[PDB]
Amino acid sequence: AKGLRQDSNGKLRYFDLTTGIQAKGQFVTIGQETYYFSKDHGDAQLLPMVTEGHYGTITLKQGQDTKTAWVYRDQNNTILKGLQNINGTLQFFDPYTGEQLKGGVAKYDDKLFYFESGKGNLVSTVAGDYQDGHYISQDGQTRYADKQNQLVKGLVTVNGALQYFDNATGNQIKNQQVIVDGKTYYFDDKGNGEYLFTNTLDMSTNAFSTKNVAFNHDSSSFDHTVDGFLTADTWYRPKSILANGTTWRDSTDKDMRPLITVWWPNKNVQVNYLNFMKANGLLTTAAQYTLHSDQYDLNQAAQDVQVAIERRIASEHGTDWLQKLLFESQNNNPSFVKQQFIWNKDSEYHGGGDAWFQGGYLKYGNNPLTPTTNSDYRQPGNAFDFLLANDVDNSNPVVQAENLNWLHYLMNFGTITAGQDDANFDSIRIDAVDFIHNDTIQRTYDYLRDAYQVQQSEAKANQHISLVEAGLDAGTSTIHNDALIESNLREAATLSLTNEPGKNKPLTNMLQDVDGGTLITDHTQNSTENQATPNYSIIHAHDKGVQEKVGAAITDATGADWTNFTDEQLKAGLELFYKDQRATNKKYNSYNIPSIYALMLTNKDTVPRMYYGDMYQDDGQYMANKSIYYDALVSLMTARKSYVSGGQTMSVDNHGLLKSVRFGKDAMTANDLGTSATRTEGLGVIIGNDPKLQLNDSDKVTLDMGAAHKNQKYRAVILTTRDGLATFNSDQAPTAWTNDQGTLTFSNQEINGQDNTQIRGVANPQVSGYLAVWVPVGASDNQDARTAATTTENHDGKVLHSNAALDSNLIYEGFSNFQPKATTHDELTNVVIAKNADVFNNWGITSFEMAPQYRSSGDHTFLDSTIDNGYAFTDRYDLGFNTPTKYGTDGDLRATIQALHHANMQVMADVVDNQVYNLPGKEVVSATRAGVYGNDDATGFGTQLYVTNSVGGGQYQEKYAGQYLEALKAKYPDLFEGKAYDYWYKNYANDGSNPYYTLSHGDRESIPADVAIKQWSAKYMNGTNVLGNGMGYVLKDWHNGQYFKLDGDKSTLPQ
Ligand SMILES: [Ca+2]
Repeated sequence: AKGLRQDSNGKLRYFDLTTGIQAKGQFVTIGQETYYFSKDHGDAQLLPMVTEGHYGTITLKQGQDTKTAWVYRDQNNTILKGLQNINGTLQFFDPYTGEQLKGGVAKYDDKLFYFESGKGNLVSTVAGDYQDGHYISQDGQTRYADKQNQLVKGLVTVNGALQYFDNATGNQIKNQQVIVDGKTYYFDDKGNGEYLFTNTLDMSTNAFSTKNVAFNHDSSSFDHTVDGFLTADTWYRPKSILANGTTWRDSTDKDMRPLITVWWPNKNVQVNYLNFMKANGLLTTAAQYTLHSDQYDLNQAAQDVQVAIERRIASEHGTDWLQKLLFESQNNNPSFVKQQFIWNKDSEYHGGGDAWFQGGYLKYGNNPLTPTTNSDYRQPGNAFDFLLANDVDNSNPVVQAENLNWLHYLMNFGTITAGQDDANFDSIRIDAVDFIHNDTIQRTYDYLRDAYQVQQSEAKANQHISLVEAGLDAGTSTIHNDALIESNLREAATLSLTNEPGKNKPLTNMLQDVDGGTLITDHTQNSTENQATPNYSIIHAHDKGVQEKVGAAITDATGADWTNFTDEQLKAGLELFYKDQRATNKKYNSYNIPSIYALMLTNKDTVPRMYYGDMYQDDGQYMANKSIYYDALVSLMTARKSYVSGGQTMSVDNHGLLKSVRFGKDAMTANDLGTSATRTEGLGVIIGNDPKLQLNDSDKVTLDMGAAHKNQKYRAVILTTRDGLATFNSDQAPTAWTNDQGTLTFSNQEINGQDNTQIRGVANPQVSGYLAVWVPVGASDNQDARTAATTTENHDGKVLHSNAALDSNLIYEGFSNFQPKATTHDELTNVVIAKNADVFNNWGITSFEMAPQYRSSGDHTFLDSTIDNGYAFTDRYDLGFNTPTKYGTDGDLRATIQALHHANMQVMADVVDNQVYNLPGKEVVSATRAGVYGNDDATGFGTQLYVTNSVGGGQYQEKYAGQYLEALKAKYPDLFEGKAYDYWYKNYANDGSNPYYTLSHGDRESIPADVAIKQWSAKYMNGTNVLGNGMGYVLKDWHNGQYFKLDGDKSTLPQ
């Protein structure tokens, strides 16, 4: 007795065709209908299918809260209750409320069944259902005891959640896949369950399936196969073909058929493959195929699909139609492959607190089957690891030799490409310094010590001033002060200034420059030098406090998310953006920008960097549209070049107004007389964040300008007015005197009837509080307040020091993310810069930080590759050859670089060692889900072999990569040897107190010269962003987890 038949007595039962077992207490799908058979003696029960039905939501308050419940309801508003059969799946609804049950259990024929978290289809029999009982901890394990003191074993629901416990011991399984009655479930690090896919039974190779076996294990018989692994998109060559669904004939070498028509990874896929064919008229049948259908029926069904297929192949004398059917998209829907859970992003489990960008990451690992993509290293060696794209493994010796080789290329770009020596870069900027290994950072600085001797003297250090994207947390950097780091000014400004009226904290935070507890510099009484940490102050940058905020206007009146959009949508955004920026009340923009630039450009012990986007607007081309802040900013820069020097003394009086002041070259405190040049130097700033401020007639605000400035005339540089700020670049401006002491006394009245000299609250586009800058009258036409860096020898092993000489420098971040693409050669950014070389030198810019000049991948994966700023690149050696980059060609870059050298500036090469975008070539590697911190994530993806987009490069990487290494090892052999070093390490205190730094120790290995990364591959990467291929993309026998591989002694699936 096997199949559906009725016995001697009344009614009908069911028997497994395969085994012979009677179905009782189970679900089976026999031909058309789906049934349930009873616990009693298996007498059956019909579950009619529901075609046509609304599917919606209602409100129900049971007792506590009004919940909004989901319901099915048929066409006719009758809300369907109890167990129902819907599209050949079984979902369950509460018969009282009508609510859909998904991720839970239900009593049905004194038997508890479970429904998946997702769609809420019936997948398996659950063992026990517990609200009574409690947890226990025994032997360092976790377990669960019933109400009656005894243990629970196996798969049960504990307090509404699904969980599982070892059948022998009762140990709760955690962070592991496990099979229960052929169903694979995943249980998280906490222990809570989730269904994945029902596994097939896998039966004996019969008459028919004999001839669908693979012709041989050679490579020729298979295709679409990365590194010898079978993917879902693999076509194979059978031993024989069923010509026209009739004549079995030996297969020829030109014959191929798709693996997914004969083999499947789980029963889910197989059931969906059949019902898919039913839809597209390759299997005309009144039969219905569910997760409860007999394997025999499903496999027989799979053979009838081939019969019908082979007809259509015979007809069309080819198989391009099928390729199109299974693998390409149909009727604006995902393809058949992608529809499947095991072959899409849904089984990758994207997102999570730790997954900052592109929905998380995939940390590569090692595996016997994949000896090409295996790596001994892949250690992060820094606070963070993964950020974007394909994270490059910088712990690797060959990658460290390649990072030097690229450095040397950039540092000698002119000399290499065009034989032009004045066309080279001088300084660098390490992009994402906390995201790359310290070894290559250490080794990077060593190159700059070896090639330019920056440690020797501050004259040589200052000519090649480099900097990073980090605070004190970049330990390798701060240890010997090899580069500048970002001050806390930006943050400090963000609380006490950049917010709207009423949401601004007091300006006492701006007195000191502290990076979470540790002090960077204290402006209160800054009289000494060579003390503070070499740093750079900013308020905006290409990415910091802009992309966030610009995006804001883009999405409103446009809706496109900030990572991908059309040029039109961008242009429409920026319109509203700049249209808000010029207003008094600013939704998307920041307040008091000039006041903030005033601080940056007057504060001691910092090298401020100007942001292009604050002076010019991106609605127009490069240096095309001036911003509202332009005049204000140009004046302050001009003030700095001529006046700002000497010591600093900043305070906040009782009225709430910052009073920064500088005393001039030589003079370090308010009592110091100083040299004759001091008299016409040093300015005084007054700032305020109360636009509703109104001092009364008795109130007096003062600026003690110092003992050098007794009885001297002082003229305004910047003055707050009703409409904005009255700028002044010359002694032609309102003036005011100091008393016998040396003190500019102001008040709510005008100074000698000079309008706009009085102190008061004001609300206007360029300032929401008060801003006034004052310098001494009688400056020379060619005065300079800047101190020239000594050729003086340094023995203390520091590179950069904070002194007059360094504070004389002024960096310029000369690009934006949201520039439009030029329409002509003249409108391109690197030509414009070359034209306007003197315009920067006049403002007193010393360092000019260009945009990474690398060809963008233009894959619209992330913002950086949407708007093509140059951080998103494949060939990192291509700086605009042949076809231009956003900024220019390689000819235009060399023209720019020389234009800056001729205008006495240094040029910064922005170095991105972290990641690389869009590498077309494919490889198989073991990947596991991870977060920025290079940490394993507890996901149902687990650890799988994944086809990653890791092989690639470009024409110019082939050419240049690795080539200058043997050169370099000759000249500077110390770069290539091993080396011990020290670096700081930020510790976060658990008790909610301030962090603290501790000296850590490091040892970089030696590196090779001979080995060259001509192109990238898996083995030189730490990992890759989630690609969305799927958990089961590299195919494997999910019963036992054996991967398929093509060797002489292959592990073939068609078997
Ligand atoms: Ca990294």
